[PDB]
Amino acid sequence: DDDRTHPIPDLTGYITEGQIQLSRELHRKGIYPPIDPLPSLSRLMNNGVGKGKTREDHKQVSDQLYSAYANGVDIRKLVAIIGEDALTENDRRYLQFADAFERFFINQGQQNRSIEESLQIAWALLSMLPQGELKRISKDHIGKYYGQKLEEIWGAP
Amino acid sequence: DDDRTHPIPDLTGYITEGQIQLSRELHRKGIYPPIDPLPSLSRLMNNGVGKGKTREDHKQVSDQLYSAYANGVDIRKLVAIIGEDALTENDRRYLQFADAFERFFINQGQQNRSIEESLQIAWALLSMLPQGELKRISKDHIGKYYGQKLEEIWG
Amino acid sequence: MAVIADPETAQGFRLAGLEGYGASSAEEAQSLLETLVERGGYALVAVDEALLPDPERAVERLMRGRDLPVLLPIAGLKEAFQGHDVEGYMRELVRKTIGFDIKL
Amino acid sequence: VSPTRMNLLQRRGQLRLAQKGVDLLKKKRDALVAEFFGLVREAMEARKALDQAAKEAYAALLLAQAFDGPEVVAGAALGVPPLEGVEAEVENVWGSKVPRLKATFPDGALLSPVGTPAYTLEASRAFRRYAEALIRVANTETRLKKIGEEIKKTT
Amino acid sequence: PGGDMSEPVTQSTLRIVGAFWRLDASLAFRRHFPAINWNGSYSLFTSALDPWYRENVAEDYPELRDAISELLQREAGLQEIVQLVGPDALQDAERLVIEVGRIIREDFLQQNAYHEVDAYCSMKKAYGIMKMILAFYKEAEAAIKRGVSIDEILQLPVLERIGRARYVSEEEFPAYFEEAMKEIQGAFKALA
Amino acid sequence: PGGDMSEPVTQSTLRIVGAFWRLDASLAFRRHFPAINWNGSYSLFTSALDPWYRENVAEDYPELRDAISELLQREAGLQEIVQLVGPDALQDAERLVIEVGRIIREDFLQQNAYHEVDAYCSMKKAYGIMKMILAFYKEAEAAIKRGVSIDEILQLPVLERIGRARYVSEEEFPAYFEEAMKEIQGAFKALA
Amino acid sequence: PGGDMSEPVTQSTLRIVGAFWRLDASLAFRRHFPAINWNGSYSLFTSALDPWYRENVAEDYPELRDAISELLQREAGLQEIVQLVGPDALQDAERLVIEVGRIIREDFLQQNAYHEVDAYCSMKKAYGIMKMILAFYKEAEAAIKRGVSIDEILQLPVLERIGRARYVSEEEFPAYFEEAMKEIQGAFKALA
Repeated sequence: DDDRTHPIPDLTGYITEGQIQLSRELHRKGIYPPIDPLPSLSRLMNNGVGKGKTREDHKQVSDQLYSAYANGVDIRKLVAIIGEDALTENDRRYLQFADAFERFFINQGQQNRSIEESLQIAWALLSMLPQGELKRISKDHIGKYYGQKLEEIWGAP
Repeated sequence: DDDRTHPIPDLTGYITEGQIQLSRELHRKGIYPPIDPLPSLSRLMNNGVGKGKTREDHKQVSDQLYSAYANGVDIRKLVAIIGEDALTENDRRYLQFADAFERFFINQGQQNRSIEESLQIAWALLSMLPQGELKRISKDHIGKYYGQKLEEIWG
Repeated sequence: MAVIADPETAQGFRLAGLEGYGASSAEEAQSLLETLVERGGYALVAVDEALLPDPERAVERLMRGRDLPVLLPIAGLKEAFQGHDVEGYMRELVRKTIGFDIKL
Repeated sequence: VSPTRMNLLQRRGQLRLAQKGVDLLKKKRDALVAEFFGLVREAMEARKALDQAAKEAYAALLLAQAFDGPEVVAGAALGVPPLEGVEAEVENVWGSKVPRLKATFPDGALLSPVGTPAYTLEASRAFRRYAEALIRVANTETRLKKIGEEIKKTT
Repeated sequence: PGGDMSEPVTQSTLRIVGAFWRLDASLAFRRHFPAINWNGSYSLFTSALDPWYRENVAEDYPELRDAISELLQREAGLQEIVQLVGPDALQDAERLVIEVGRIIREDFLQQNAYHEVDAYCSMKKAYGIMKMILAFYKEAEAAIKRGVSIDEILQLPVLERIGRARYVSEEEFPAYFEEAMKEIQGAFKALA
Repeated sequence: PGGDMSEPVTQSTLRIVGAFWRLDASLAFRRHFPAINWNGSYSLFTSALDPWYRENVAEDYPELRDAISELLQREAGLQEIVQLVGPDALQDAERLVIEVGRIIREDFLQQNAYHEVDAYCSMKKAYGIMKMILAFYKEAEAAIKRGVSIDEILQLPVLERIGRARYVSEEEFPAYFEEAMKEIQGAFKALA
Repeated sequence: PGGDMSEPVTQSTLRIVGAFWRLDASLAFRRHFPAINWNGSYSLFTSALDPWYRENVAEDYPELRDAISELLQREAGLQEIVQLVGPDALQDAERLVIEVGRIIREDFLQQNAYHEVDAYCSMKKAYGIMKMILAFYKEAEAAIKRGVSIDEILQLPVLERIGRARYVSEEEFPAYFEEAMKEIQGAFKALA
């Protein structure tokens, strides 16, 4: 009954390392796969990502994406009350970032994406934010990857 | 404990052909009989009403009264949040409709109202709303019966 | 729009085409103010701060359902030369607006 | 509330809804405070400009009354036409209606523009500048107060 | 028993059926039948029937159905704010979504089983109603960007044309649909 | 299971333990470690350890600890105004409390378990840190009583002497403490 | 157990009894004894005893009883508004009702079982107190319609006569009642 306190979800959480949660709200809007990034968690991420086993900018990019989407989903709720004009500029950038994220990153359809393509899309989505707003990412990766347009994935949404 | 989910009312509702449910809140205000119209139900209503049995406009008037009273009860919860002074006039119309309904239609005492008197009172109560709000009633019945005021009946 | 102040400046305020009344005491001021507001057409009323610092609460009974008369406290002729710091007045505005009494 | 599992789940959902609404209202309050503290500075600037205008207007009035005489100044005052109740056009702040005054008055159309007196017309110009300065303070202060009760309601 | 959906049989039926139509007592109280709880219902046969719908009804019917579902989801999302601050506190572009959702709920989903004409509804009639509602929504969102207040948009006479399309007979609907679409075109262009 | 403290296990444990170090993830989100809650934790061995404390550490230590506790408490009474009005708009008499409590949270409460010298702190080191923080607060309040701006106080060179006290060696600490005491005594009554 | 009125013993009792006097712990906390909750209690013998009341107490006793019941109901209705909006946001036509409800709650319903005199109360004394309270209410409403502020009415000295009335012995009451009745009218006519 979507009840996370039910015994089957509860006893599974004591033995397994995190969970991936599908969202019904994303499913009704036409997004597939409806994986909700906010309540999802992988507890062994830190020992698998990094230099020598994937690209070295993985962890900070993931943290920045999570932190930006968390602000976007709340700014989108505040818009319905206070209107779009009352926001500042960067709040409007976050509001557009959340919509672009849901349109391109999550809604991949039946495509097969390698890790490099996913990281390229992630860095293209972060490019719509101004430089220096990306607090979580170090300068070395920002100078190396920031600035690509989103028109590459726009040819196949 | 006024619990509708108790096994005895549950099975009685599953077996029988309707129920008449009294309300304690209406009884507290002095309304007799304190019949609550929303939880009540009559499954065999469709057989004994209509043209040639009671009158042609009975079925639609009942549904319109149900919808209007439901809207009034809904507004009664929003006024408890923001107050009546912030309401629009349309919502105040429904609120006053509910207040007049509970005091003039349900509250009848020991008198014996005929069916025609009850329908006349019901049409006198629907006239407090704009003519465009009656979506459930055909325009022929509206053109025939709509128009009376409530004060024209009493004395 | 009309103003209420000392009789010395009433002629000067009528010199600009405005409506001007003179007053010399507090109860005279409040009675004159209620006679001012009980009739319409008077969008703005100016009352000197030396005689009635807070006019919208002295007469609040007559406009609580009608925000048409805009009352305003103004500095008098004496204060125009002897000086007055607007910071205290703005702190008082912070007081009867939000009331935390914290501002620098 | 009848104790069932479904009712327990519904109440647990309602708790989350209230907890999210609290944070949303806090964000709205912060957004309102941001404009309030920006408007208070402009109110202060308007007040000090009003004081500056009042100083020179009152000095001119005193000097004109002292040297030209009181009777000639009074006659020049009676030689002016009165201003009407200029329009208080509506204005929207944060979803609420406020009046906005208009500074337009028939300058130059006032009778007796030039003639014998010398110190009275300068005082008239100073006083009409003072009158122009006053309405700006009025227009800013009313919006300041109207933001204030919105802060109070959100809190 | 007592409407408790956590019953062993109800949970046992949940895991072996391809569709699930959950009824609500709240909608039944206000005589809003068939009283289907849109939030807690689902159907797993939607994705497999698309080639039939594209052949027998229209080439763009799934797009209209997805648009209607998206609008209903948006209406459901904003209802958590209405219970917090009231309906009038919302912006105009969101009041439009609320009113369109209410229009859909009172016009398309509701059906009377004892009416002479409303008891049966073919697929093309529902397709016409959905197209009409979506066209009205597009014109209404066009009107908002032109500065038109929403308090007058709902006063247009085309809503009553939309409001009573249920009771039009199947042999009269093909002319009514083309009349109402022309009215929809005319009203909003003459609006501003 | 979900952070609920009404479980039978935690209720049974609470009845018998002498100390209760509650963790919370709100401070872990800020990378503030150790992330214990200092308004939810309690200890019952404080009143019995005082005779050992005033003999082995210093005479004023039981009296000094209450100063740190009250200083941390006073900001919890200022949390109802900071989310409404920005920190810079506060009066200086409250800005002082906010800043000294902040430096307490960021130098005394926090600790780096991975560092070479911060992973272990003897008791006299902590006592010197609390004494030095009280000296800072008392002299800053005395300067504030003379009508000075609090901005010049925040720019004082002794503030970085406050941050660096964590990373001094255990053998090297006393001379650093004496020098910091001299500098903080020189700073505030040199400023008029 | 635990004040739960849904237990089997309470529910089996309510089906048989003709009267139900419900106690409340909230009234007992603030020492408002006898702590009878007047909203949840009921009696089924009120209608049958009216002819006895009409000739053994007074011919208008049920009218006074109903007039006080409506005042209590209106006060309970306004108790949904006042607690979160503010008592001064109401109009005086409702603040008067609030104050009269407070007077009824504290001066009539309350009774001390351990006092020398208050432990026993005849019917005629209660009727006199009821008459005094209703007369005060009507005069206060007339004075409000004269445009007087409510605070000059709450500060009126005649209110203390009603508060001390229930401590007047059964012997003194027939003389106290006439003087209080004259004083109420005199004070409300002498008022502006």
